[PDB]
Amino acid sequence: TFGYVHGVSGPVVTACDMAGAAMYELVRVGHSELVGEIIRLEGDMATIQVYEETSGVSVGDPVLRTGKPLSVELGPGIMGAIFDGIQRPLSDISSQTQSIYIPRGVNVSALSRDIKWEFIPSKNLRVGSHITGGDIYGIVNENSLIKHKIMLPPRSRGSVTYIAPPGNYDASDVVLELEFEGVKEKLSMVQVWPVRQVRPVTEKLPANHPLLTGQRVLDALFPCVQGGTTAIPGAFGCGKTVISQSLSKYSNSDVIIYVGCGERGNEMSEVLRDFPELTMEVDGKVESIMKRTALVANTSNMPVAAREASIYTGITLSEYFRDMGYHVSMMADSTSRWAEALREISGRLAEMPADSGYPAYLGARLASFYERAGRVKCLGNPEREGSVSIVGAVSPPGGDFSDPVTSATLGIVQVFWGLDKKLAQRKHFPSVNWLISYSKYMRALDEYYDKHFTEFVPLRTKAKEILQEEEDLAEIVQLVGKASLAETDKITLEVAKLIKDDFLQQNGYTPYDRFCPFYKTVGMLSNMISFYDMARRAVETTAQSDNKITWSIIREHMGEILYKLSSMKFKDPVKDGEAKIKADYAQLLEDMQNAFRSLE
Amino acid sequence: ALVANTSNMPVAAREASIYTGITLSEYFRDMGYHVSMMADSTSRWAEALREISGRLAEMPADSGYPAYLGARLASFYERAGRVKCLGNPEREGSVSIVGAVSPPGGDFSDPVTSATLGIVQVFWGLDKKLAQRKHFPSVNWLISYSKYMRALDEYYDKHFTEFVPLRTKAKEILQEEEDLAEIVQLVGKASLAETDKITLEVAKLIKDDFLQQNGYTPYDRFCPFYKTVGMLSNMISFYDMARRAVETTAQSDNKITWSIIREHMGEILYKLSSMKFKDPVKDGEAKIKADYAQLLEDMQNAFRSLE
Amino acid sequence: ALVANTSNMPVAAREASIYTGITLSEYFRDMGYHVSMMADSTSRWAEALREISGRLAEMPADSGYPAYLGARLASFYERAGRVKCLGNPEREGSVSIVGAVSPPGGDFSDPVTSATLGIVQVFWGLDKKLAQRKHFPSVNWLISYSKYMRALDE
Amino acid sequence: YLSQPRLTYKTVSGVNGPLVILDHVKFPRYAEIVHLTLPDGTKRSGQVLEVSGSKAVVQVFEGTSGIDAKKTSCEFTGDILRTPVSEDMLGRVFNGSGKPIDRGPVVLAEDFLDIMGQPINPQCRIYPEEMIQTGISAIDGMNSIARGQKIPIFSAAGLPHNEIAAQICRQAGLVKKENFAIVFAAMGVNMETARFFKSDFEENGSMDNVCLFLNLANDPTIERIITPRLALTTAEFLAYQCEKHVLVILTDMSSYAEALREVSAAREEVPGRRGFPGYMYTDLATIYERAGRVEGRNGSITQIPILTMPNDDITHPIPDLTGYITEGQIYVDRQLHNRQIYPPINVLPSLSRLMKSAIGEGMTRKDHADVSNQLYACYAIGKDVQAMKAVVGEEALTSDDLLYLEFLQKFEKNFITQGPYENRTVYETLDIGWQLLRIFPKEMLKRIPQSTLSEFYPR
Amino acid sequence: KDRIEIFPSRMAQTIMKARLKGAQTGRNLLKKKSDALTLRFRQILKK
Amino acid sequence: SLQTSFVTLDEAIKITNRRVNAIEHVIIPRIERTLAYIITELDEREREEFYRLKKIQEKKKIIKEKSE
Repeated sequence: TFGYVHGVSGPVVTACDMAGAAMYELVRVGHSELVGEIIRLEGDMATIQVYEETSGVSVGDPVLRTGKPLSVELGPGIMGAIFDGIQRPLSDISSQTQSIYIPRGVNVSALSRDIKWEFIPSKNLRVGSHITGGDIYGIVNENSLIKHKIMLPPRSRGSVTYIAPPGNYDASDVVLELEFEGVKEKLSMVQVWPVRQVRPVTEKLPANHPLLTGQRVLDALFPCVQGGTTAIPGAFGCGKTVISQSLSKYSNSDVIIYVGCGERGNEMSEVLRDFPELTMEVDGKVESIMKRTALVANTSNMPVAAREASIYTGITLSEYFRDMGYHVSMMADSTSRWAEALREISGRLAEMPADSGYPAYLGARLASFYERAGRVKCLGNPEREGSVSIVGAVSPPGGDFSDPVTSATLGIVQVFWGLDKKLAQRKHFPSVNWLISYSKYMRALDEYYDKHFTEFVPLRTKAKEILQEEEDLAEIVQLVGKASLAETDKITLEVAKLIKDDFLQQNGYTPYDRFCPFYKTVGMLSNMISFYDMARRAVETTAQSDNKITWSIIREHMGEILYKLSSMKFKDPVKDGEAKIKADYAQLLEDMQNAFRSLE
Repeated sequence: ALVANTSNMPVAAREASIYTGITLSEYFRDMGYHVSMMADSTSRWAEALREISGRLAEMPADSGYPAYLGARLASFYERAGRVKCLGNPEREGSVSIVGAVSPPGGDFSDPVTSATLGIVQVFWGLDKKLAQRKHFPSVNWLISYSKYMRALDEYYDKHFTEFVPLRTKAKEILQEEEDLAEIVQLVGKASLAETDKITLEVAKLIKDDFLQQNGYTPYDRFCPFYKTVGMLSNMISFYDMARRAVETTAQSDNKITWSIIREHMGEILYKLSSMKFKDPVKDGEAKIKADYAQLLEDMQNAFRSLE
Repeated sequence: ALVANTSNMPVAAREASIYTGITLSEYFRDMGYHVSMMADSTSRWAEALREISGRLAEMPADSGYPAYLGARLASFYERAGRVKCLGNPEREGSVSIVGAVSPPGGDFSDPVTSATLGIVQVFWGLDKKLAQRKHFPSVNWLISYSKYMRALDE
Repeated sequence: YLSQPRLTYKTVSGVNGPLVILDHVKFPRYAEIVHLTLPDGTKRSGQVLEVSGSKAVVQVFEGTSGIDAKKTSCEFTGDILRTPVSEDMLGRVFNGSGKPIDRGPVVLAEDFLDIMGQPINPQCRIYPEEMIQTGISAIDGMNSIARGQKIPIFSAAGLPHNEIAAQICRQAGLVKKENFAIVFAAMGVNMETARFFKSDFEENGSMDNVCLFLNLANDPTIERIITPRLALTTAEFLAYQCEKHVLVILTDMSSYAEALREVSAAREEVPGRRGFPGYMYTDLATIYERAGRVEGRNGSITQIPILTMPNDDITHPIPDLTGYITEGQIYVDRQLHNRQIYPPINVLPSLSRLMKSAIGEGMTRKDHADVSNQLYACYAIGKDVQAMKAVVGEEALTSDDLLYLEFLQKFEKNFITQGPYENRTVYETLDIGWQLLRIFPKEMLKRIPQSTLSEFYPR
Repeated sequence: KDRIEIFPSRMAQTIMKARLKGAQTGRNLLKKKSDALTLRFRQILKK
Repeated sequence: SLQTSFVTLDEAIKITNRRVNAIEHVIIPRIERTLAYIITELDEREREEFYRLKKIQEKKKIIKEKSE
């Protein structure tokens, strides 16, 4: 399984006596076991691209051939760990060496083999039974939140010949043995899957269930769906933290994966420092977010292969848990950094560049990356279902949208949560642009909304009309000063302000506004629009002659009602239950309609 | 006769097609006939040369094209020309070449358009922004030129005489309108003199009624020369009379502004625009010339009543 | 004592002309004399380097120039300055170098202009608009600089 | 037929990108197909793109990841990719490799046709002289579709070009006042787009006359440049051997061009613009020109090769070279879509080369050509007036300018705006044309002769 | 028309970028002139 | 002096705003289109240089192999 180094021209190492090797196989070059891949082959010689520095590699050094291509090691212990882009545990490398550096040629197993996991068989299988790929034959108890279901690796099947009894096993033991056509396969709790291959599913289903983030904006006006794909701008002042924390903390997904692609060292530190400090209430207990999270960390000075592979390692980990029946939400901190890594490799290989210097296949790689997301029917007899969502961010040089990476991304993702910096400067959070943002899942969710909430859909339509009209009126107001302006337009302007102030704006540093349940979001919007409609009628039905109602009359007449509408965001779901908050909102509507009644 | 080597046919055959075509043309030239061959592509031929040069692993020149691209185009176009033929019978013939070029994006910067313009003596540039307006033929008329104007001046004097000063005045009007359009976009037609507004509207008259024609109609499918110069004479005669009308009154006790002549002579402006709808096959030269003569008289009489 | 080399001379002599000139300059520098060396053009030198780099079929850099263009210009430009000479007499001479970058334009992306600017301490840029207006000497005096201010303040 | 056993080789010389180079091959044939098995049993296929002596260069469709150098086993079929075709392919769903994905059987061939096809003899090609009624006024009036025409829709990411194509599939008829077999090549698209069309075809109740070829975003990029040829090869069988009228729709052709560009870079071919091969035009012609009627046979192929314009750049090589090959384009844009106008078809930069033959006496109505040309003039001028008024202000405009703004505003909401299920006839479209043209006095309708205005304008 | 029609070059980039900066500066200075005239106009209007 | 100093202000504003609008709607868009055109065409020239240099390096490699 060894060959020899024939020569080094830089980061590219030529091997000889390496006839038995496949393209994009893995090699460990030299006495330090440098990680690299085989790209070009000719005769019994192979051209190796080495990820790390090749200084010190000699002619005649050994090359160890590893049969598996670039792959992710999947099994118990994946949760709570931080990985390199090529699946190297950073929390073990820093703790097994007492160093601050990642050793050159470091070789730490992705999943430690010194942990004795609590494994319980499915108790449904027997020796002699038939098992197929994707089947679950036992569960490992990792923590209080996520059960780690042990699946038969894809592309394997047969009759079960041995089942381990319940007990404490590590990742190097044998848990299940199966025989197919006389060939016996001994399986541990760990499976390996090539990172560039898509894990098969029974069928790919439409995405219909909303992604229940805690923000009123980026939900009511611009829905995302479990299994859907969106894009988030990444600029210093855009306030992207709000989405990252809200999505990872309060989402209705089961597993969070955060993927770095190649960011500034200090930015990776902020993410690695923040995440371990995040908690959420679960069964009444406050639990660490890292018990249901996995994180992949890559800084700009990491090997380019890892920065390019990081995005595929992340989604491979996501699919692994998807196949368990979990809903997984993966965030790519910057897909622009990934695209930069991809262009660097294309340049290093002297490939013909295309648009703005990027590889010709940039678009194909992004399209095939995002296509891997979605709600699926899983493999295996348990007939379970799950999904992968992607909320990958874009940060093109200059902030422009002409960069092929952002332009291609926007043509692929179905939701765009356009953020802005001006809003942040005005201290308006979350910093959502509104006019640029869009969601193409609105039709997919119409069945969910009709079934569970009924009035939500016409309300969000009216809300967009009111907000858009406020923008449309901007030129008239600037040139007029609200003097030569219709009273019906004054209602739109002031109500749109109410929406912008006490609905779309959300203050995550307050205990009552940490998470806004959907029923509260639609409750608040219903009463605000119901007021809008009543105010429009109050003016229009009396605007003929003699005695007419104006906005100044409405505002002065029922100022307490306009205040009560603004006060609605303070209804803390932790102390005031669903029935109490709905009851208070129902009373507000009645008080509101009755206040208008006195005007007619 | 025609040669077909369509886009989805072997790319190498595109070179043979061009050379077969011109060789056929020369053959008939030698017999005392005037040949006017046209290859509707050129760029597709140069494209074939690029694809072959690539397969040959040759060193490319500008934008991937072979260094000898210019050599092939020069030797192709120079086979055109009026000649005295070989042969005791003393024949006289010609081959004209009217070759299309397909610049990508409409940008006249590619090696094929650039090399072609250095070879051909008449440049019929087309403007995509005129075609979008269905202003056909989409001739730019600002960047086009013909280097045979001086050669034909003798011909025109022999048969027409009036054509050449009309050609000159028409170009001056169109160029003046362009010079004004550049600033009018910014001013808003506020600082225009009455003499300039006449230029702008007569230039429109020329553009809409003279420079464009619908080649898929019984009347514009063919435009006999006598009709082109006839209706141009009327359009220029209007320009000179309308410009005189204001030039002789601007300093008087009533200036004939465009709005006065426009309302007073609106029927003349419609008649001038109708001059295209003459159907030369149904109504022959005698009726068309008499009709144009009547429009000139109608203009002169309306001007006498105006000024 | 001048060194004469025209555009129709061999490319190697076009390259070597600068080296011959500065060799004579240092020679007299070591006598304790103050030497002032004026070049007619260093863009022609860079052109010679581009021509030879091509002929040798070595990998070029920007606009066809050799990647080491900056090294050749630095080698020439750094052979100057007030020195304490070798030899018993303790004499001190100097070489001043005045380069000359022929401008394809006012864009300092020009490989020769850029490499020169990173080395030379004084840059007397000549404005195109002042030349067109026949304002002589034509100096932009907003894009020019001299890095010897503090040295001359004494 | 080929009776000689095929040879199998384990002589792979080397692998460079997507190209597997074999040596020791007996009499290599150019553009022949090779079937190869990987050490793990995976089967893949590729085509010989170069032969020299005993060497041959095979481009592998599925990819070259996992291809060995010593254990790889390859066999040469001995012919070009000739594919099985049969009449009963209608109602089947295939992948981009030509294999079924609808849980039905493989194709039980009536013959084997060369995927590369053959050029149709221009002397037997018959010029199209029949109009298709798309039901969309923006098309039937000002940019008519002929049967045998090639008309792509130039679009942009996010625009409803999939809905327009779907609409056309259901309400495409004749103006002779007819069941088209649809062959739909869904390449470089996501699941939802392919499912959208698949569902619509069943919703229309026409699935028994629809043949699908799917190649999704997560499928190999090399198969994406044969999928159109598979669709067209079937269309050619149906149209020219079984005299069935076929409508062939190729989804975002830009995924074809991008797949081709990747191949061009891999083979180090001479680039033209934006990195695309200098022969991109010739390759596109091989795809596009498989259309039109043939004299003496009652079939036809009509194409709608919709494409996405990168960054809305109409001069991008993809729409540019297509524009040179196809008989014009429909062209949709964002300025109409951003105002909730459907279909968002912008007539100004559009054209139909076969439209002039398609309209008029004996085809639709004698005033068709006149109405179209004047609508173009009035629409374009209205756009010019907006460009002016944006700077000078409404007060700087005269009555001659306001009329064009009135036309422009009424034109877009009356002529272009229709709705996904609004099916208008060509005669109704012209009637609407007149209703808008009658905004202006006769003297301003300068593209229409008085011999037409005097009859139609009074109404 | 659509472009200033300066042949592509790095020199053209420098000229166009300087021309753009000039146009943007003029736009902002004239906008301030307009705002000053508009305020004075409205004041005159009030009096 | 109000009315005579007022309509002159309305005329001055209309002239100033018209010039500002032209800079915004005509002159700058035109400069931006020109600049974007230049940027694209320069990258196209960079590519054709890349192609030739790559082929030169490959031809040198072929010569070197023949020499061995």
